[PDB]
Amino acid sequence: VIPVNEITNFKSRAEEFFPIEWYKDMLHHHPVYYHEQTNTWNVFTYEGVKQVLGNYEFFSSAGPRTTLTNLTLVDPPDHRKGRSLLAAAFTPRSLKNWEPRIKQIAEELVENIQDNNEINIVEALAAPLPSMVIADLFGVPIQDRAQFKEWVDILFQPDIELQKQNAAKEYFQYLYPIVVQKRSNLSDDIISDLIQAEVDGEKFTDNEIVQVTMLLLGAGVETTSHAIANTFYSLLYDDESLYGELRNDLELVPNAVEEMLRYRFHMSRRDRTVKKDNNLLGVELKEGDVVIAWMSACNMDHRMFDDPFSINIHRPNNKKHLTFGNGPHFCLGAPLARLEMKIALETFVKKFSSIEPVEGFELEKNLTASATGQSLTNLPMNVYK
Amino acid sequence: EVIPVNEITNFKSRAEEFFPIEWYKDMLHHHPVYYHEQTNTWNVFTYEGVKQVLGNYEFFSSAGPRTTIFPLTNLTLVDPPDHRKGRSLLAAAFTPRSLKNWEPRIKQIAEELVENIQDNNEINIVEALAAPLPSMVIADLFGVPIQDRAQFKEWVDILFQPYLEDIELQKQNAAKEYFQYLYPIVVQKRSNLSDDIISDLIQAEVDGEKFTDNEIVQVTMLLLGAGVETTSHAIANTFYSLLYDDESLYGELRNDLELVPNAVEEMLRYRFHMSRRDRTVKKDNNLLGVELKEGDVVIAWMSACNMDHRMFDDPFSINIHRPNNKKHLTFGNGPHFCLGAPLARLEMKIALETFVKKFSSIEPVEGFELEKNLTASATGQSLTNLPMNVYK
Ligand code: HEM
Ligand code: HEM
Repeated sequence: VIPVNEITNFKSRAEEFFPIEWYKDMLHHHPVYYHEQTNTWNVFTYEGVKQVLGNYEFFSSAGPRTTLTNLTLVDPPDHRKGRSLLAAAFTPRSLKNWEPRIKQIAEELVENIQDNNEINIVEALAAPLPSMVIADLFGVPIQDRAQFKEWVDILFQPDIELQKQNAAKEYFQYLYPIVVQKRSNLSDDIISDLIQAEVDGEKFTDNEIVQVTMLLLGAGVETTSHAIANTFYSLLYDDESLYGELRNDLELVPNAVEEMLRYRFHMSRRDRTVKKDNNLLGVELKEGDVVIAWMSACNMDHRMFDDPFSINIHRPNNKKHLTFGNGPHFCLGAPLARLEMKIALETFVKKFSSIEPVEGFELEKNLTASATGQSLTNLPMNVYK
Repeated sequence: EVIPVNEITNFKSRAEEFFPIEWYKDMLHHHPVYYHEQTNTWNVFTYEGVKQVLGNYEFFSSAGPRTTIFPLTNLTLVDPPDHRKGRSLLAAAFTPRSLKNWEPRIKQIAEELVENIQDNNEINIVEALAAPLPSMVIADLFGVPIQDRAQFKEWVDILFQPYLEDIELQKQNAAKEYFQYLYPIVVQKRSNLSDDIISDLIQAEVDGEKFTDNEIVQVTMLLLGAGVETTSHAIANTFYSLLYDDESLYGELRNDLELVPNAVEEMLRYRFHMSRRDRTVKKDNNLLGVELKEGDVVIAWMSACNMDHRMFDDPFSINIHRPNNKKHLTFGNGPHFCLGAPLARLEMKIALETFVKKFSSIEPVEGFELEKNLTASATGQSLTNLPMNVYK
């Protein structure tokens, strides 16, 4: 495993939460940057990251160093089978029917919020929504969602390591009978979709489906909670006028969501192992070289995004950011995350006329380590009707 | 505002700086264009990149507040919109005619030095040939009277030959004595045009303008600083390579004397370290693969780009038969290309031919330590002495 912390070498939690100064330095002085201590190549330009992520002919996901069942360590010469099987659960049809179910879960969370005093938007919406939503789309029976939610909070929400292997044991032992039941009772959920999915005649087995669900929870529960929490932090400490714009016209939420993914999702970075000699990045890369594509950095590249260090929900090409990746490994749950963010934002802005930060908030005292870097543990705010 | 290049390299021994082959490898492979935060400089190591920086005057200027060194008279800090006048005036002294007439005069000086070397006994080719030859040669082409060359040689040894505090006052006294001595000579030569560099600088005219007596003396001081020490360095490194690199090279040169030009050109590619010139960015561009803004300083490492496998096949090995050895960038590129390049090539060839023609073989000395015989210089580290045994 690659210790990415040595490449950045931050000396504070708040800097890692929004590494805007490091992004500037690396975009300006080290577009392609070899790090001697980790033996890794680091790319920050939009064109460079797009090459690394998309061009599978030269950059492989299968590699010793990392930062039909596991489609994240496989390349297109075999990736299509696992990709197509998993894509059958995320068709435009399923996404269309998930809007009222996700919208309904968000109503309970927003209707529960009353002002009176300061609220914690992380515990009240940012953290519970992805967990409650993914339990719904999995088809977990309603009477077990509490226990399911508890496992997900231990696994993917920030001795601790022994508590996690007991959660993994309980998860696999509980969900395997569920997958067996659903094969004889096809409902309208993801597990039922993974069962009947067929590619090249092959299908998933019961044991393979349980692993796949564990891959989806790890891929779109914490990252979605992070994006929702950062969206509210930006609505509080970045552009003050943005909230009033969203409430004047609710139709601007999709643009606001897409701009939060470009500007306020840190940090985004995936590795690729070089499979063929080339100088496609401006340096001579040999086979076996590890290249880290920094996407949260390339979303600030002025060669692609005009005025990149400012928030602008009217920038016409905000959707071409690389927070969801590029190429064959493009995020399969990207439309779901976009729907979750829009619904959580729409339902919130429709209720409250204005929001205001809290007096004594210190960013450094409310951050914890996470997969992307640093995540808000809580986010106090005052809300008004 | 001079740039301390030592912080970019940050060597931990003199021997590494004398032949930084491992550092070149890392930078060619991992940092082709390398921004250094402590000096705020861009560093280029690729052959194609260095050729852009050195040659493309439209974007890279020699006139710049920051320089890596320390009108019509100093043509090295000026750009083509004005560089042409000083260049042409100085070029009138280095025509193909003068170079042809300098061969017998340089050949005679090398004979004086080689017959003096004497047969058996270990010799120091730095004291015996590498150091004295460029000083004696440049005095001849300057037209310095024969009875005054001894004092002239001493001034050059203090100013441009490496070796507590007395040095800085000893050097400013040498420059003072130099300018006071040479000004009457230039006045005399205006009425006695001979066949030397000072006579050519007198009769030189560009755009109708000419040099004045005070301006010509400045120019001669620029030539001594530009082609006396660097040439001594190249000759000394050639003999070090003949001793510790390719053992078979000396016997090959003696079988066929016509290979000396190839040997000379390969020593300039392989064993001249370190070469580096600065350029200040005059226009926003991405011609090197990075976003360069106006006012940025770019250092073109030429001794490094001579090891670029994209241009020279098998670049880390000595090969005097490589067909493109002459495309190295040790003499620069573009409008500021070294004006004394044919002279330096002639001096190296003549010093090498005259030596191998006399001695059948050379052998290094038992207890030579490279680290104990190096001193600081303009290019990095220079040999103070180099013992060798000569035979036949
Ligand atoms: C803010 C939310 C999200 C972000 C930033 C995000 C980010 C990413 C990125 C960058 C990739 C590509 C990795 C690479 O190219 O190597 C990816 C892949 C993937 N994502 Fe997401 N994701 C999010 C939400 C979700 C959700 C809600 C799901 C729901 C299932 C999901 C499931 C997946 C899967 C299965 C893959 C692997 C697809 C493949 O490798 O072919 N993600 N994600
Ligand atoms: C091994 C021998 C030599 C080497 C490596 C060498 C190297 C160089 C280089 C690289 C430049 C260009 C620097 C730039 O682009 O800014 C230069 C310029 C110059 N050199 Fe040499 N040189 C050598 C010998 C000589 C000799 C023997 C003379 C005799 C007068 C000489 C006189 C000059 C002059 C006048 C310039 C100015 C050219 C201009 O600015 O247009 N050099 N030298």
